[PDB]
Amino acid sequence: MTQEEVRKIMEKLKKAFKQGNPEQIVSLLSPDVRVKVGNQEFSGSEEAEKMWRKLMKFVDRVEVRRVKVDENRVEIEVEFEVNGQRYSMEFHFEVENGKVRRVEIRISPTMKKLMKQI
Repeated sequence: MTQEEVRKIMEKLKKAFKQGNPEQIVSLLSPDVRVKVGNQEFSGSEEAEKMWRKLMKFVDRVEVRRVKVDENRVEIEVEFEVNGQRYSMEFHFEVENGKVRRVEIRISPTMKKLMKQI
């Protein structure tokens, strides 16, 4: 995969987060996208859509702080507002064939308790 293509997906991802629209994200996901959140792993674009829709509907606002691109891997640092508080979580994407094959969501310790509700 070409870095220009990898950068293209990254822009759409950042656009998807900024818009706050779930529809843009699902189109980017592979049918068999593997999602890792801490010690828990699951797969499927349908099962993924559930938590992403639950997450973005939960948060009042969502903002992209930092973006990193290395080979086919794209890191997007995302900030949001919950309970009058700013918190962040990192989205580590593995991108293949114009879609996202694998996503790892690393979440901050302070943001690690209320998030069992996702």
